[PDB]
Amino acid sequence: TVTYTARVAKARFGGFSKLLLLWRGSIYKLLWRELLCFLGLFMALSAAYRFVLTEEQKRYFEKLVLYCDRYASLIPVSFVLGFYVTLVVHRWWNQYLSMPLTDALMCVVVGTVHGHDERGRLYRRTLMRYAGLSGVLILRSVSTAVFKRFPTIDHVVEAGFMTREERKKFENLNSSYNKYWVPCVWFCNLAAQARREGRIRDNGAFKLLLEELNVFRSKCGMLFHYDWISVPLVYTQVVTIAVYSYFLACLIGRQFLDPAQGYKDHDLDLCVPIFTLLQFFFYAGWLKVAEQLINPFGEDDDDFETNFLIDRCFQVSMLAVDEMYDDLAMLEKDLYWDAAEARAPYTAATAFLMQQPSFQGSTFD
Amino acid sequence: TVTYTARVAKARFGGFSKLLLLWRGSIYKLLWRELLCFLGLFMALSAAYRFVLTEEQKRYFEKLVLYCDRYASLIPVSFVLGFYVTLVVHRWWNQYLSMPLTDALMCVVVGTVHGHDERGRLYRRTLMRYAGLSGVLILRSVSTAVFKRFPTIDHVVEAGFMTREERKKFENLNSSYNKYWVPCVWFCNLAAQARREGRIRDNGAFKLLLEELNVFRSKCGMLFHYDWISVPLVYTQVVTIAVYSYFLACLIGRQFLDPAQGYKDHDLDLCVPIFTLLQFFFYAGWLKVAEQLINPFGEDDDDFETNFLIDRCFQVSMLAVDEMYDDLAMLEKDLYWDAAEARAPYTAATAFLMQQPSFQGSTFD
Amino acid sequence: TVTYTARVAKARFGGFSKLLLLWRGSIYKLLWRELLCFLGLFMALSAAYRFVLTEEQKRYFEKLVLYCDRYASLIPVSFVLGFYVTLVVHRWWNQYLSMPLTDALMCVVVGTVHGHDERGRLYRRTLMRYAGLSGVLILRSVSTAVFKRFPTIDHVVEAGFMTREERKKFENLNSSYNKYWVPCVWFCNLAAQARREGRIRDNGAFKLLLEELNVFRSKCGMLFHYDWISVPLVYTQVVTIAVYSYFLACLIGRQFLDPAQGYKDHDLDLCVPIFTLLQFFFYAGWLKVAEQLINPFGEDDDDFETNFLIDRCFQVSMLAVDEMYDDLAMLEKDLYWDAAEARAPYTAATAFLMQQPSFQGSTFD
Amino acid sequence: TVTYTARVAKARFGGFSKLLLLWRGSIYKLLWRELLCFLGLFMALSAAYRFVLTEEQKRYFEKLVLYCDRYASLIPVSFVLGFYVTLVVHRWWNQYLSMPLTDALMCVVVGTVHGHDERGRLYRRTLMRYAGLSGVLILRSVSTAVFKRFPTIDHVVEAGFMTREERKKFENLNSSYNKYWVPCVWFCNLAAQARREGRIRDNGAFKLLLEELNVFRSKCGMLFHYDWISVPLVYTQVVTIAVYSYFLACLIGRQFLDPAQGYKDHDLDLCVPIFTLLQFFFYAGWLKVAEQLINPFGEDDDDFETNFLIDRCFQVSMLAVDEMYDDLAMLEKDLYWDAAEARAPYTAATAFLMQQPSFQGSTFD
Amino acid sequence: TVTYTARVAKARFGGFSKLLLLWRGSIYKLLWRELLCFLGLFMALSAAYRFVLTEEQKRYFEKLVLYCDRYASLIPVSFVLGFYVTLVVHRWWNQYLSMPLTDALMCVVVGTVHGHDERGRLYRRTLMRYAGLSGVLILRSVSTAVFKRFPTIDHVVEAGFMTREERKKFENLNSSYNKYWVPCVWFCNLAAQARREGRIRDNGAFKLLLEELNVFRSKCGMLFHYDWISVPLVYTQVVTIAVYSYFLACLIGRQFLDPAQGYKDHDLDLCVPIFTLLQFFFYAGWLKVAEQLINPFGEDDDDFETNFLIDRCFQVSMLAVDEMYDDLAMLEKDLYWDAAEARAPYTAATAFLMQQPSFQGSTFD
Ligand SMILES: [Cl-]
Repeated sequence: TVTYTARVAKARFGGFSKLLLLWRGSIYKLLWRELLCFLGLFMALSAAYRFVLTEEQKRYFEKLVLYCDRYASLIPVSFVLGFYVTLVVHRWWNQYLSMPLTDALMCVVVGTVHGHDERGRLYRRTLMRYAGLSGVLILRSVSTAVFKRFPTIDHVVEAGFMTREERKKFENLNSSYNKYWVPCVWFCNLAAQARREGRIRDNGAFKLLLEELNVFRSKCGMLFHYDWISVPLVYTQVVTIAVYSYFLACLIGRQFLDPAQGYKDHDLDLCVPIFTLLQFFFYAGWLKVAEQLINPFGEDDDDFETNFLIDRCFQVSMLAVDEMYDDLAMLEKDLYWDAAEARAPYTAATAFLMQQPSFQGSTFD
Repeated sequence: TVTYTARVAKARFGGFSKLLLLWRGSIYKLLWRELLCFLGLFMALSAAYRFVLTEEQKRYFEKLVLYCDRYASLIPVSFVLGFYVTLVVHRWWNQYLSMPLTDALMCVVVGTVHGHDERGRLYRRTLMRYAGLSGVLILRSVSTAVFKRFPTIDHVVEAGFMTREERKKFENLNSSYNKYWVPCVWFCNLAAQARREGRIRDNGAFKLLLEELNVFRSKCGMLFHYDWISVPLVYTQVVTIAVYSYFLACLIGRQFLDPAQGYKDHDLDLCVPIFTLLQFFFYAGWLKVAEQLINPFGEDDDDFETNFLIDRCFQVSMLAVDEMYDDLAMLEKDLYWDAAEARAPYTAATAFLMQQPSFQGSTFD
Repeated sequence: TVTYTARVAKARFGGFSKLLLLWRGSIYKLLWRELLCFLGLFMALSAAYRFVLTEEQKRYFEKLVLYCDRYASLIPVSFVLGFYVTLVVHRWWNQYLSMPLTDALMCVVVGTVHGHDERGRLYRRTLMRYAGLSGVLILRSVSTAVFKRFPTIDHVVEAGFMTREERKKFENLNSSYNKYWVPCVWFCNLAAQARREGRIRDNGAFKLLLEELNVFRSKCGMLFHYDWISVPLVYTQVVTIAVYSYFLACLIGRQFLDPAQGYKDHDLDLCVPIFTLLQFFFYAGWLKVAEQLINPFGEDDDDFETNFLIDRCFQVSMLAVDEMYDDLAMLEKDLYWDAAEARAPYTAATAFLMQQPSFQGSTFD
Repeated sequence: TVTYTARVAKARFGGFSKLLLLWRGSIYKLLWRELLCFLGLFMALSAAYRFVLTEEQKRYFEKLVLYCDRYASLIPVSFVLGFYVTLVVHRWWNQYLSMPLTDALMCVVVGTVHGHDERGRLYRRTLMRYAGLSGVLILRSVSTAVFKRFPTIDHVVEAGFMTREERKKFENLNSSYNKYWVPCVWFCNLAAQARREGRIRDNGAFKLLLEELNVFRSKCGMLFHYDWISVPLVYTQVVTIAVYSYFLACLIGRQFLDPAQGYKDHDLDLCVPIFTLLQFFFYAGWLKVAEQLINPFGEDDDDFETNFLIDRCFQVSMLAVDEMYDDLAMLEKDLYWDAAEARAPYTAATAFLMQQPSFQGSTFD
Repeated sequence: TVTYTARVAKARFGGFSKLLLLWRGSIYKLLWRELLCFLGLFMALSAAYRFVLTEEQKRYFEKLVLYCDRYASLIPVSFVLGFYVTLVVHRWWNQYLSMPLTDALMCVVVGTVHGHDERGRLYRRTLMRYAGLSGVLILRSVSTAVFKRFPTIDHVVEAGFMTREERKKFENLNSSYNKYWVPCVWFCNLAAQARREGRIRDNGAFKLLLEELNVFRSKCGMLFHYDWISVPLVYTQVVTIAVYSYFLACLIGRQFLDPAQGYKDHDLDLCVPIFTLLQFFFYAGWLKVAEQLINPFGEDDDDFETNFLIDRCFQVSMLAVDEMYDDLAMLEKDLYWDAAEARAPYTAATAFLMQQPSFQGSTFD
């Protein structure tokens, strides 16, 4: 993920123009190889028209250039690109929200599974580790970044996500399908055991764990839906054909013709097609937005940081259910306990800006 | 389903252009018959203008060609196609999410229905089989792929989805409407029995089963909504009329006229309409995106694998509620039980890439 | 509802072109009266220019035709139509999903209200009849198809939806507003009675009934929201003005002028405006998509089958809570009870097509 | 609200053209003042060119007219208007759904708060009155229609929404923010009291009241979100600048030039710009769709009937929880109690239309 | 936030034109520096063509101007801007709804945590303060307005959001990730303590607190998702390149050429490009809509008032759970207790407008 949120906090004079100076996660990185190949074909096709062609063939070349320039219909592609890109951005934001996060699970686990003894801590840690084990097992199937970190199940055991004994019970399961769902069934059996043993003091507390685990498992099942069912291949090929056929019309249709011929609209030579190379940055770059977001789980710079999230989830969920289990500060009276209004102060950079009138509704003038 | 997710994990130089080399699930498979019929009508209409017509009729043919070329309004159709296609892709992704999956049901069933004896395993397996029976019964009504596998109810009994005794109770039900809902009522009676017999130890556990069964049944009821109510026929006919009337204007409006006539914009012969056949790949291919997704339950290559899902659901749901019922590994201390931070390692292909600074928020520079 | 789902299960050579041969629920049925009035005004305006006008008035008529042809701006309307139509299709699919269905209610009622005696069957049937009574009472207010079947409340009593005694309690309620909500309050009093009498054995079972009844009532309340608040009238008048003002520009701007005048672009006579009548099928037909879906509850062929749904709901909900109450087949061992994998067979038309490799994720090459 | 739902139930020959005859809630009411000002500036600018200008100044005026006619780019604005209008219609439909309705609350209150005595009726009525008090207090802040009915809190006490004693407790609350949330806290204290006193017989019944009250309060909190955060002002000013700068190009760019000058495209005089005034109805009317829906809570004809809803909610919620508390008709056997199929009849206008085949799925030919 | 909701309550003659007179939160504030730089480059490029260039170089300059005017393709950018802006407005409205609000939490806390003694008030106030502590801790990471008010954790302790003892337990937590989640774990331990001590009298009351806390925490977790994952940088650079390359074509392509040259479309001088500067207000202003909403948490005038919300939330949540705990007015009979219809009156400005017929449905003529 390339975060530039702090760069556009204000809307100043260099608002969005300053981000064109950025290289990491940018369009120039994604386009410069196709950009030199587009210009290299243009300069070769121009240099042929200046030296190697004859006077008969040049007049034939001139009529071909005016033919292709008519079929450079840039208007239509700007709809197929926009609808398709919006479809790709919609699946990409929804792939991010289906990332297996255990924050909802850990707040239930610390509040409902009980016990300061060695069995109380083991119930809670194993419950959070089973959630995180499924999260590794769904991310190693959809993320090549996660998969290069856990290429085998032995790596998952080495990482401590699975124990050697659990792997014996894992690999002796007879199923030909992906078994990321297996620690979720292990989760429901550990929660059913602790309810029977009274570590879960309540039946409603037990229902909450199974409610929030299925939310977790449906997020893992949603990442399998996106990985299996991509944007349909025909709609990807239809969008790519229209963009690349528009730049075949520009490769011929924008060639600089001989001024001594007196052609309409064709009498000026820039020797470099500046506005065609800028239109190339537009349309090939607009399509490269979809090529970058269609598989957001790789190793490139703007991709999701799945491995960092896995570390953040295992660290926080152990910390919350072991070190933070029933470790509260003593109940003290707050600083506005005996106050009419509870009003926290402002700093000197925020006092002189926030004397504004409080909104009460639009009918109170 | 044609999965090409692994082909676009990186955004390299051959980003989307490599998918134009793909044949299975592609646009060339969907279009090549209409493409040769479009070119065959163009070559016949051109060859008439070169040999069989007279000099009087050719001048009449020339004015007809410039007439039709004015009415080739490609701009407008690129809106009717985009809005209609987005409408078809929206119904198609939502048809996929309404697929009857039993993963939420099996995690509740293994955690709440109890008993290692022969009656405990029968309660749980019959509960998951009733869910899967409705799933076969809704998919044989909407999927010709599923229906060719289960053409009769005898096939469903042969497949073991229904028992002979249940079919007696099934076929003696007096109803003229589709009875896919029937094992869901059978489900609520089996769950009410096991709550009365104490296999379901809790009232909140009983409510969770009925909560998650109605989620399952509403997904089956959603697949009946899409099968009954398609994209409206008038809006399908309006989109198809505009695309096919645009290519009647191209069939005449793009004919290669006699250069010795000196017509404006009509003096060059390619003998094959290259940019009109590429525009045909655009607009007939953009419409063929909607024709492929309007009924995603058939046997074609990019359709949903409904039969594979039925096998995956019956196998996993038996495995989870029979072999995995109360079969836990022993509670062991984890590898980070006595660690301050729980930090799993990286492989050598992921260590040198993930030394990046951790995000703390955009206000912490 | 005109269902053509089975016609487009494959994407073959006659993909969408075969639906242009369809008459019921089609665009030709919705347009042919306006189409002959458009052509009849064109043929009258042409025949005036050929016989009744003089040579002075024809030259004045010619300049008016080139004036209107400039203002035939077909591009802009293709946005106002697409956004407005998408807005109408969005409300129309959401009007369908708010149809009062009792499937969620009947699965709770058979699982929670108990008793094989005469009082047990009466509790359950009256609970499902009160849900269906509200459903008739909301559909007779929004559907002229349902209203022509139940023009009075006497018809609802005759249909058995309301008893004569309930109508006494119904019509003596002092309220000036629509009372479709009244059997929902009758529902919550019947469920509160059976919980007090112990027919509902559980407090969590009681909460589930009131949870799923408010879902039902909110769907009935959603159909009152759409019936009261249509697409806003100004946005309907703005879209209709733009389409009809475009075809006033075509009625004059596409007239066939005298070839002996030598006008640019105006020298060819087809005597029938083929591409203008096809553009009329486009734009008047695209607007007729919205006119057909703006009130989907009538009697026309593509409208929702509300009356059929009412019969389907009353039949299934009586069958589920009376004949299917606690009528289970005996718990038998299934055909894969002693199997490692539970694998149902394929037919001969599905065996040779589904030997495909199972998807495990996109990172497992 | 101007309801025209009954006018478009069929799609007949005068489908949408009949709504152009409508005046109340229409575009002609919203535009006719700006329309005469547009035409009055056009007729003044034309009459200057015919009489007061000289022959030198007219030739200067002619070149200015052809300059502005080039910059009348109607295409681009039709995107800024469509996206912005769709954004305004999306917020407007969601402002309607956040209207404080008590139907979900009253069905829970009649089913869970108990008691036929004077204290039982007071618990239930005060619970529904506290919900309705917040609904008045949120609507008087966002609706000038509601605010002109309740300009002070004394008016709310006079209306009986608040008692004099509650207003003492209301106005002695020390808070500078809008206190519409205050009867919702009063609600949770009344429900907690009746659970302690046993009027609420169940803990699950108590949780349902607090569940459905927060749904009610979040709808009131959503109406404060829309009232505070409108469509952003810069995006409103960008859309308005583009529409009004297009009609400055039409005010000059469509002037009728002297025919004796022989200008291209400028030789015909209609003395009234018919197609420019129709384009004005298009673009100023399309923008007036957003100006009418951006604040839907006023007193104009197509605005929401908030005051009528407040009366409908207070009347129905008293009727349901006082007159309809435990007032059921006796449990009778229904008319299809001893029937195999329960089939209600059709009237003569619905019998001959609904002999259609029942849908069983698209795979059953 | 610049609220102009009260200015557009009616749709009068100065409907949206009056908002072009507004300065605070407007487009003129966001654009006037780029607008003078665009005009300053235009006036310098014009003044070079009038004085410093020679007659040879001016003829070369003239052909460059007609070259760039062809590539001023304003149509295509109006799609890339609309789709991208709609994407930015969609994330911006969803960033607002994820603001940490404690209204749902405080209604549960006052209804479920019990006790008038000093320990009862401390349980409730500390529960609402822990929710508000996370809300400060998530807003200081994403809002530079909130962060300038709380630059350190000492400021949070000084503000009374954290106690000195809690900060000891806060800063000794071993985690490298942002710890805004920490008082949510503190919340679940305080609620689990009060359930064990019987201040929470019910198990269902305990489940409701943990249900509504995870809703609160997921809103805080959603604000971290938007802050980390912005609009992708390539799609921001593609939109900015297209807008700025269009105005490089206008900077040259709209220059006023010498009239004595007789160029087509280039013979008129306004000495100020009025319609190009208005198109600049359109396209640079349409892009400045996205630059203002892409980071809505700053200090600019139309940004969200996060600091005001923090004060509003801490004040209301203390008031509701301390001063308003079990402080009800006595149960009185209401003003319509003995009335058939409960009908509140109208004022004189609302009586003469609301005699309209009550809607009963669209089928009741
Ligand atoms: Cl619950």
